[PDB]
Amino acid sequence: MEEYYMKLALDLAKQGEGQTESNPLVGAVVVKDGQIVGMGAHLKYGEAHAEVHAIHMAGAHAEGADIYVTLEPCSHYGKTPPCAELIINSGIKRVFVAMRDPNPLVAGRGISMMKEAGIEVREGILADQAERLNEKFLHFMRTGLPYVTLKAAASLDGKIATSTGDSKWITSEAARQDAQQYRKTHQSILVGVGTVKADNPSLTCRLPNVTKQPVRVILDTVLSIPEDAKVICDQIAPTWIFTTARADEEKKKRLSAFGVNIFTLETERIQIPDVLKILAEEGIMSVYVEGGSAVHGSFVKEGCFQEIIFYFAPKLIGGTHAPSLISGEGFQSMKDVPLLQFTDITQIGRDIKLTAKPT
Amino acid sequence: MEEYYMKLALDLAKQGEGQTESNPLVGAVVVKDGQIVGMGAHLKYGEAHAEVHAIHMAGAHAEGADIYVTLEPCSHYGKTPPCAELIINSGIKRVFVAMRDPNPLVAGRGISMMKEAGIEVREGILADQAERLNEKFLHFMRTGLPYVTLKAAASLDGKIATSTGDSKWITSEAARQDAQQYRKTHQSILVGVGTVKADNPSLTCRLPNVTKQPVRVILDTVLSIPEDAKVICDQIAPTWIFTTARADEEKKKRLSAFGVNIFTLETERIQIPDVLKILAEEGIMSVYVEGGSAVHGSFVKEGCFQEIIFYFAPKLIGGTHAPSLISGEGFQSMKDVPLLQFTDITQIGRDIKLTAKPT
Amino acid sequence: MEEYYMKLALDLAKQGEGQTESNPLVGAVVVKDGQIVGMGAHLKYGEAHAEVHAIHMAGAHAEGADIYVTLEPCSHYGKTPPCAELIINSGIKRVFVAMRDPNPLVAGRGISMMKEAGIEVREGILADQAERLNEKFLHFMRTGLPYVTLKAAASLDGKIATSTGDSKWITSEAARQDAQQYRKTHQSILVGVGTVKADNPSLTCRLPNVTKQPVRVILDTVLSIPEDAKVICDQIAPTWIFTTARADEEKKKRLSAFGVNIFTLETERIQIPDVLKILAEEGIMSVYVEGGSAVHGSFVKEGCFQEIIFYFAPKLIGGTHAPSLISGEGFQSMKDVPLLQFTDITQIGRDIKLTAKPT
Amino acid sequence: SMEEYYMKLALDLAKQGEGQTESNPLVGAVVVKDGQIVGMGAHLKYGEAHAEVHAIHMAGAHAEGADIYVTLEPCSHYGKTPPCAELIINSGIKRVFVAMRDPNPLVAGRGISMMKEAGIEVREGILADQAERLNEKFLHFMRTGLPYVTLKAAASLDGKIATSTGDSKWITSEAARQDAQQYRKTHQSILVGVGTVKADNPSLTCRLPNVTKQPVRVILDTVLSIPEDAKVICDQIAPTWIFTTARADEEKKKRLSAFGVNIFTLETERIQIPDVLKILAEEGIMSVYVEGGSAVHGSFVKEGCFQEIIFYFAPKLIGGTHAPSLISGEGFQSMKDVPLLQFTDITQIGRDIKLTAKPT
Ligand SMILES: [Zn+2]
Ligand SMILES: [Zn+2]
Ligand SMILES: [Zn+2]
Ligand SMILES: [Zn+2]
Repeated sequence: MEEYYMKLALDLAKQGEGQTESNPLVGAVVVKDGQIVGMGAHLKYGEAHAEVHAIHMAGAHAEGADIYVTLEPCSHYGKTPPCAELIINSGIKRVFVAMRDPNPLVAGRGISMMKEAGIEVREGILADQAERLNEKFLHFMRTGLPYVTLKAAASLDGKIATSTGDSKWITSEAARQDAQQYRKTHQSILVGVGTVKADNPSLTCRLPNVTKQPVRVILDTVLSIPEDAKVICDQIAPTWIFTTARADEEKKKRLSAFGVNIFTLETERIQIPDVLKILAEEGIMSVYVEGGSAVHGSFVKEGCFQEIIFYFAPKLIGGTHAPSLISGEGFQSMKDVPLLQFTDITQIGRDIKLTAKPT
Repeated sequence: MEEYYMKLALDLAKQGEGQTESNPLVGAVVVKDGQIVGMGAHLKYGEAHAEVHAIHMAGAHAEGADIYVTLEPCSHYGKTPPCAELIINSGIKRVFVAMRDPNPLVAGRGISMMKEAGIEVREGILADQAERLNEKFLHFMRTGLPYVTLKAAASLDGKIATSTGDSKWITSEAARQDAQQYRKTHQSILVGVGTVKADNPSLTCRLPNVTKQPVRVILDTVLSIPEDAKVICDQIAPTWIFTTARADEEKKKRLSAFGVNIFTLETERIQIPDVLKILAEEGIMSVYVEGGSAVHGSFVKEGCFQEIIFYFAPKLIGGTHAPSLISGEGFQSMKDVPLLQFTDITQIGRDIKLTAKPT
Repeated sequence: MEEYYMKLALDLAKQGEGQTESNPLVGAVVVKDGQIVGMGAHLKYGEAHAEVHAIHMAGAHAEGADIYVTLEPCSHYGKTPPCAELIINSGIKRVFVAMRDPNPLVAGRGISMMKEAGIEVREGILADQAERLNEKFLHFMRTGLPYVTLKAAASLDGKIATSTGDSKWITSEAARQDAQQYRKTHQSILVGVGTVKADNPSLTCRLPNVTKQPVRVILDTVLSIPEDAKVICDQIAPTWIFTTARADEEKKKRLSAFGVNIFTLETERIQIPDVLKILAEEGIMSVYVEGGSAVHGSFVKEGCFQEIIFYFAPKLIGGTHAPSLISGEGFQSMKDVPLLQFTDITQIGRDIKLTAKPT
Repeated sequence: SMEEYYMKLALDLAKQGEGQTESNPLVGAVVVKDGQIVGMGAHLKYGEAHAEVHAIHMAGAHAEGADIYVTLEPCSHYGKTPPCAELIINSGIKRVFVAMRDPNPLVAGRGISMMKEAGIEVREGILADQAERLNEKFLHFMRTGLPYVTLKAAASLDGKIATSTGDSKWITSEAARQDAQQYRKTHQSILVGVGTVKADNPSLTCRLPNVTKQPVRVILDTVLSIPEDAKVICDQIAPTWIFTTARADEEKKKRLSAFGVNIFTLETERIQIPDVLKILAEEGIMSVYVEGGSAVHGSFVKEGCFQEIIFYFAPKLIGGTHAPSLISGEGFQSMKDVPLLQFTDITQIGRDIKLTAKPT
């Protein structure tokens, strides 16, 4: 029954998905005498928290009630009093919290704050789900780096194109539509300039109700990207580029005029660790990296990914010179190759989608 | 009811799986006045036929009864009256054959012999399930070529080793064992010399009572196979090598005196269709190809395979110069890449096993 | 998409489940620029409607937004502005109504108030689920008659006690426990006096979640009820008795003193249809009929029931003279017995619970 | 797991005899040598070879040093040919896997001892539950000297068999009627009171596609009220036994027996069910499908003579005091004396729900 309410809490949180920007999804339910008197979710960025909505709806009923929150109630004093304080003042006598704040400086602070007012606090109810709920945000807050998903499509023998660079019909429309879901769950989409030169993709989210568009991140060492590429001309989504000092100043000017934001790194080669750090500083908590065997090569090599999703088509492309899924340096001994764990196997249309994660 | 009995015949037939050597599995059910009176199956190589068991069991009831057979009764008047005849001298009024004999030469001789004696023969019953029953054997008879299965193990990104050649266990123990099952359902095992010198394998069917070791076939362009390797020596299983005219006469003679059957090809490179033709001449109905990125490439480019089985580990190897699954020429244009069809997906331990087939 | 939003409103609606008692369950979700900005449900009797909670949570985002509502917004003027008014006063652009207010008069009057304000009203979105959400309330408003549920317990052979009146162990504590639930989802509990004179029940919901005891209705033609019965003295809940002119005058007086409500029908025998009409006029929207095989017999003969619930135990009583499930007259010819339809057949403990509905 | 696999096969082979073995139990057997199946057999015909004989013959010399799986204990008695336990010993079989022992407590384990005496390893219990399921009725009769009894009836949701005027026209569906006909095939007899014979004058014959040797028709009488008019009498379609008593007209007793109709006479004015079943259990009958008469069903119930209850409920309410109920007659006066049963199955058929229950 404690789970029944916490589950309601989790379902409520889900209604805010993609309306909170970088803020976590949170659900709150106020139960008084066995009756649901208030429900809340965090629906808009920089706007009221779930507890604020749930408490207000509860009105006088908050007095003596219990409240279930999927994430520890904030405890810092900003423009308005913190939710833990809001709870204290409303008269709630018991609080059920799924999980603690991910920040080490904050964790337990709200909890203790409320206990210190008489309120009884039980923790852990449906933690796993509370976890999956804000998985990207959670990882971002705990490490300070965006959650990275690498994705690629290949033939059954591991090729992403023939020896002539032909990749027409390697993935079915069904697989492409299924992959399109990640363009909605990540804040940015990333590829190397090679993908732009070969495929000239828009890299946009074209799903049903596609409101916001993710930031398009291109890795372009020498700034050799075609000035007429969709990513530079369609204005559909923000476009950011990472180059080095070898980039041409006049070209940067022309592109900035197109609204492209350019980040010039101080190294001679682009370091994925550098770009991930700069994206986090910009508030990008997630990256859908979908292209360039070499780009995928660096992320793997550096160990900078949390999820790897490969789509395999029932086809065999020959190839000594056909390009494989992951290129670059790679690991030399089977003893140094990290072990992943298949997290999922799904058939989409005639293709098979395999998803795996580290450790 | 019609299909019911034939289904029983089929279930009986399967009980002979792996015990009949090169002979086909067959089931027979005698039904009299609406009651099952006889049942039979081919259980052992060179022994009684399904019809022979069923007729005996049914004894006196055999007269005026129906008989359901999964495969057209034998016709040759060899050193014992054939089953078609045995069905006849027994008083059986009606025969239900599921399919005709695969040998385009005899196909129908049985049906006719019987019909040309008063017997009512009706074919087609569950012919579909009967095709499944003897898949490999039927392909052999229908095409005159051995049924081929390609098998390989690889990382999730399609490498069969690191850029160092380190094959040091990509796939898990559990996956190798599942793979062993095939050395048991194929009359031969094939690999290029490359595999011989790198693993000096036994290529033996090291599972329970095999009661027969498969032929070990090796593709050796120049006959550079080491004369100390297990396949040459160890006298455990027959070992056939295919080579070209670059082979040394004395090496060819030497190894021949050790029981090694050497076949010489008058072409510059070994041509897969030729190797498959010669093997069918020698009576080999199926071959399990498991070694060589290049050998697998030849079978794929030539379209010479009936089944492909890939085991993917939860690992990423990387490196542009790491050997991929299928090497060699391969297809240059995606419009020429044949569409296959996933047939099965089974997780084996921490590894995934994908199996697929043509058209 | 409207589907999704209307579904959300339904799930939010359920959350009020048995907490609004008389009031129906309504869910409200306000959408602005493809984003959910408001969610509401009717949570307590006499309190804020669903639309109110939703609109308040939406705040300024309500302007030019859409809103989904499981039930036509009220137009009730007086103690507060009707929700139909709050909707336009908030600047809502379009409203989606799942179904209209079943109250004959009020039907369409809410849609109109809004339509004449410029609001584009669209209806019928998921009218199916929204129909089952308030099954009893709907029926009561559409027909003017309380929703009726008949409930009984019996042995597998259909007897309700032995031929000596013993019914000590018919159904299990679990069935009797599952039965209790219905004592809370109905505004009233109805029984003949036979039940009171036989068992002298309290007819109260014992379940630890009550805060509003249902009306205890006793059909007592000649007013023979034991004056000292719990139903008259315990005064834990309202007790309404239906009699006729054959009731002793002084006795009715002594009973009313205890605060019991006595209705004197004008017919010489109690007519179910009349009792139901009167119960409706008094506000009672639903009645749970537990006792009297004869009372059940009358409800069934008149066709005055929306649902039938029988608990069957794995026992056989037998007995020509043992009492059956349905007493009274009964139908003379099979051609005249109405056909019901099984709606649910779930096992409760060692017993089987069968539920059926008319036509 | 491999062992269970072979016993599974043995059980599936046994089912192929489901058709005609008459009173003989259904048995299966498979012989395996060095990991290969070499012999399969089942009891296919009443009076003919046992599953073991078939399997052992089929195995030939492979029997030597082999294993054999049998769903039932190999017979050990001496008749016209040697018993299977003997055949197994003589063929050189090394070990036997027996699902369950023989039913007849007078024969139970005798075969096991014989083989064990010859040094054959006997492992028991593999898939015993299923073997139990396989010959459940036979298994009951052998173990109780009594016929397996199934009671079946159809009624309204409120447990009525007809309205207060006797009309029972559209009581249960055609599907349920159809599903009810199946049982006339798994039972050797169909029991019904004279009340029924005169009521609808039924054939009580099995129509399901494929039926050999029709089931014995048993009528529970008293005053030999059965109208010579038709059906079970001058409808020579199968046996029609009749249990009667004293007040049985002397003239007609033979006037009927003149066809092929049997006529048992009991020394009581009350046809006592337990007596009837014992007679049947004597005449080789092993199962009875009682379907007619609420009083008839009541008799069996009070007496506690049933292993299965199958009631069909139609979504209808007939109501009415005086409307006939499912089970009539004596019955139990105290609830403490009502046997607790157990529901074993809830199947929906057409618009009707079919409930089956079994004792404790
Ligand atoms: Zn907060
Ligand atoms: Zn043959
Ligand atoms: Zn309202
Ligand atoms: Zn025997």
